[PDB]
Order: sequence, then structure tokens, then C-alpha cells
Amino acid sequence: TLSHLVDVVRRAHPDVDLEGAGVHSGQFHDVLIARDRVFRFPKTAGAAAELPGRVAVLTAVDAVELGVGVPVPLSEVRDGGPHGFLVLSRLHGTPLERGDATSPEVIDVVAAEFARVLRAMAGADVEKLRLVLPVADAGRWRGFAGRVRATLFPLMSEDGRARAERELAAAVAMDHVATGLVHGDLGGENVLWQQVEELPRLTGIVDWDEAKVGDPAEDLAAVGASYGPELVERVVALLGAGDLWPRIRAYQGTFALQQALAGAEDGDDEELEDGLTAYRKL
Repeated sequence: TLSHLVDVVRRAHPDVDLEGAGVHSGQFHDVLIARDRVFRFPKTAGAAAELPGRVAVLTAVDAVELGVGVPVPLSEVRDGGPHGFLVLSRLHGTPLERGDATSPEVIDVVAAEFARVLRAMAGADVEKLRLVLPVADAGRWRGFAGRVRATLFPLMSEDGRARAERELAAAVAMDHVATGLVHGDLGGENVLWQQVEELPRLTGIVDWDEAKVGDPAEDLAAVGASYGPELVERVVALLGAGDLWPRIRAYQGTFALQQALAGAEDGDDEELEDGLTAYRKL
């Protein structure tokens, strides 16, 4: 097929060199990663409704004015190829390694790069975002707990189950907050940085698949898990978000179960095993 998809790209985008071009497939989508450009090709008539969804999410997030790049639709969605395609900008930069992020001469700059984005996200017009983006569901953690018990509890030690029930409970116990833009997966791999005159600059954020109107504590939890307490304390201090700590820890206590449940539901055995290590001694 990919020579057809390449045929579609060469026909629509004659300039694009597919020699040494990234390729990421699936049951859902083929993606050609060119130099300046990404091409998403749905595989079924159903997955094609993703394309306007991706446009609408990226357009709404762009309209918030985060102060950092997000992928831009470079074309309209087109009905070329079997089920249509979308051309997005490619953002440049690299994830910050935890040791680079936390050096004493950069940790203040890194904290403020996270803070200025998170502040703009927390301050988004949620009345506008709610017409386009998903909204955090108040029942979300009760549902998640049901699935973790159905799917993962059998594979656990008794101690594993006791530990999981406490972590699931801290999440179910949170009152519902839907006051801001939430990226929803703001681990370090999704945040791109460049050295700008010898100091880190947060230049782009990618992978807006889980974006929603939600709780700003959820993205602080992810920053904390990727970079550790020294960085997230500085981000929280700068934002004046010290009231959020109990919610931040409740999100973080769910990250291994989130990983394990995803592993099971997605057939990724490494994620399932890695997620479950704290929940079985055997």
C-alpha cells in the first residue's frame, strides 16, 4: 500500500523526499514523517473522522496562545488516498533528559518554561474550549477502577490489590475540576526543547490526543513523574499551585495502573509487565 500512499503524496506534494522518511503504521493510520511535514493516512472509513477532530483540537489549542509551537494543519483535510489525509507541520527539538532539566544552572529556566505554558493552559477560555474539546468526566476514576479490578486484580498479589485499592481510591476521592486546558499526557517525550543561546527553550508540544478541559493538577503530575520533585516544586511555587499537591499525588499514584491497563488493552506486553511490578512480588 505504502507505494500507493507514497503515490498519493508525490501526486499532491511533489516536493516531499520520501527517501529516509519516518514511517509509523498501526491498525488505524499510516504516518509519513518528512522533513518539515507529517502526512496522516487513515486506514478505514471510520478512522477518517479523526482528521477533522485533529484539525479542530490543534486549531483550538493554537488559539489559546500557549507561547510555544503546536502542530499546525498545513493543508485542509483532503479526500485523497483511500480514506483521506492530513498534512501537519513537524516541530523541531528534542525531549529534555531528566539530568539536563535538573542541573542547577538551568532548573529555574526549565521550571519557568513549564510554568508559562501551564499558566496559559490554566487561563484558557474554557467556555470556548468546551465546544471543541472533550471535558473530564466526573465518573472517570470510578470507571477506571472497575476496569483495573476486572483486568489487572487477578494478576496481582493480595498486597498488590491493597496498594491498588488505595491509589484508585485517592483518585476516586478527588472532586471534579474542569477549569483549564489539559494536555493529558505531558510526560517529557511530548515536550520538545532547543538550546537557544546556551539555555533550554520549550519550543513545541506534540501528541494532543488526550487534550481536554480538565484539572491542571493532571499535567503537573506528569511533569513531576518525568522530572522529579525538585523540578515540579519550582513549577508549583512559580504558579502558586501549592493547594494542588494532594490532587497531583492522587494522579501520580495511578500512573503504573494506567500503564498496565493500557498494556493489556493495547497488547503491549512490556507495558503490562512494567506497570504491574509494584503489584506482585512473584
